[PDB]
Amino acid sequence: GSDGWTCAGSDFDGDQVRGQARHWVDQQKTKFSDFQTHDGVQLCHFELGEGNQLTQSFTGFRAYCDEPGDVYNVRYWDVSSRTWVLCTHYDIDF
Repeated sequence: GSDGWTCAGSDFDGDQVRGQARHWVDQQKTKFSDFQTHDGVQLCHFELGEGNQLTQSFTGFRAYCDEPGDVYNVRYWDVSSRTWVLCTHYDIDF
């Protein structure tokens, strides 16, 4: 199995996103977001780098975690709409 997110034209590998998340949670340096899960839990985000790259700077992509640290969703910044748009999670089973 493999998984990931598709953000309009950009692909992110699930394990790579989760690796970044593990780091920022461990660091206690996720950031308060304006978004919540479907269950009402407040999400914190980090700036999502390409590959395994770790960054605190805007990339146009954010991943969102709950307090236990799990990645819930990924968004991309849409310049035309001036909003953070949900990316689509995909799961591939072989």
